[PDB]
Amino acid sequence: GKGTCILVGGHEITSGLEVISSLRAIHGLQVEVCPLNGCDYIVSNRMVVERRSQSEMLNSVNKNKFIEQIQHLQSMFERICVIVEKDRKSYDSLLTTLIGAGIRILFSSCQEETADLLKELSLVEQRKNVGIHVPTVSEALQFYLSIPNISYITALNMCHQFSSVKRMANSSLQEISMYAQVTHQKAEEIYRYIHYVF
Amino acid sequence: HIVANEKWRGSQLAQEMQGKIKLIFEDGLTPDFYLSNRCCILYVTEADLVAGNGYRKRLVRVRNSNNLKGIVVVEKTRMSEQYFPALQKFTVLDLGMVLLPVASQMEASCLVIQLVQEQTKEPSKNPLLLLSEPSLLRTVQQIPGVGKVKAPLLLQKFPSIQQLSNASIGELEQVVGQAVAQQIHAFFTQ
Repeated sequence: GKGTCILVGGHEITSGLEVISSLRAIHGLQVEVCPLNGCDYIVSNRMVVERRSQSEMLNSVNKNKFIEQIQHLQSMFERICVIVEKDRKSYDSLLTTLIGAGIRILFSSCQEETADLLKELSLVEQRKNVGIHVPTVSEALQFYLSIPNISYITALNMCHQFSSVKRMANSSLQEISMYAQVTHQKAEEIYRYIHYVF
Repeated sequence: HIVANEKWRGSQLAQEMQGKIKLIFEDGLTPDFYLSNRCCILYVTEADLVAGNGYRKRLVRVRNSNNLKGIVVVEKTRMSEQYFPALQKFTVLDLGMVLLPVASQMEASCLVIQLVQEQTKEPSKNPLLLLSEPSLLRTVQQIPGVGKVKAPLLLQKFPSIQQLSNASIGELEQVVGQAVAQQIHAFFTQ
C-alpha cells in the first residue's frame, strides 16, 4: 500500500495542500512535485487524474475550457480520471460526454477523501503492472518533452530504460512501446516523428 | 425507445420519462434499463444501502458479460451518504464501471434522458471523440548547443532525427564544426 510513487503538479501546493499532505503523511507514499504544465496528478504510467470542485463543474462557463483540457490530456494519456470534490442542473450533459468518452469519474466529500481515492487508484494501477516506479531525475528530459503528445512520465521513463537517445532514435516500434511504456499505436506516432524526412 | 424492467411500471422515473422517451417493459432482466445492445443501467435505491447484497451480485453478473458495458446510478441522500465511499470503491475501482450519485429518482429521470441522448446521437458528436515540422525544429533546438539558426541547417544535411542521431563527428564538422559538432555527437552517444 505504501512506497508507491505519485506525480503532483506544482499548482496543487496552493490548491490542494491537504491532499498532498494526506498522501504523504497518512498513506505514506512517495509523492514528487513536478512541472506538469497541463495536469494535477500523474498516478501511473498512462493515467492522469484531475480534481475539480462541485461548484466549478456546476458553473457552466468553464464548461468548454474543461472539455478542451480533457482533449489536451487525451493526446498524452491512455486513461483519464476526474475527481469531483465537494466545496469547503444542466451539467448532466458534461458528465455524459465524459462517460461517453470513457473517462472515469469519482466523487469526494473532502481533500482527505480525495487523497484516499488517489491512494486507491495508485494500487489498482500498481496491481496492473503499469505502476509508476522510476528514478524521476540527467537532462535529456527536455529533448523528450519537446515531442508533442508526450506525458511527463513518458518522457521520464524514456530517459531511463533507453541507454542512448541515439538508440532510442533507432529502436523498432515494438521496443519503444515497451521501454517508453506507451500504447501500440502511440509507438507508431513517435516513430513517424523520429523518422520523418524533409 | 429504451428497454426497462417491469419493476419500474408506473413509477416516478417512468412518469417523467414517458413524454421524451418511450419505454418497453420486460420481465426478469438483470439491469434496470438497457440503452443499447452493448450498454445498460443498474439502479441502486437509498433503501438497499443497508450493507445488504441486493445489488452487489447484479453488478458482478454484468461485469462477467463479455460485451455488456454497465453504468451504475445510486440514490445519495443524508441516510445513504455514509455508505457511498464503499459502493464507489467496489464499482469504479474493483469492478471498473461508472457510478452516478443522484438525489431523487426525479433527478435520475433527467440523467437517464441525457444519457440516452448521448448514446443515440452520432459518434464524435461529443467533442472528446498530423505531423508538425515546427515541433521538429523545436525538438532539435533542444539538443545542445543549437539555436534557431543552426537547427534548420542540420536538418538540411540530415533530413531526420534518426539520421541526425547516427551522424559522424566528421559529417557534423562540415555543417557546424569544432565544439558544436562534438556537442551534438556527445548528446547522442551514451
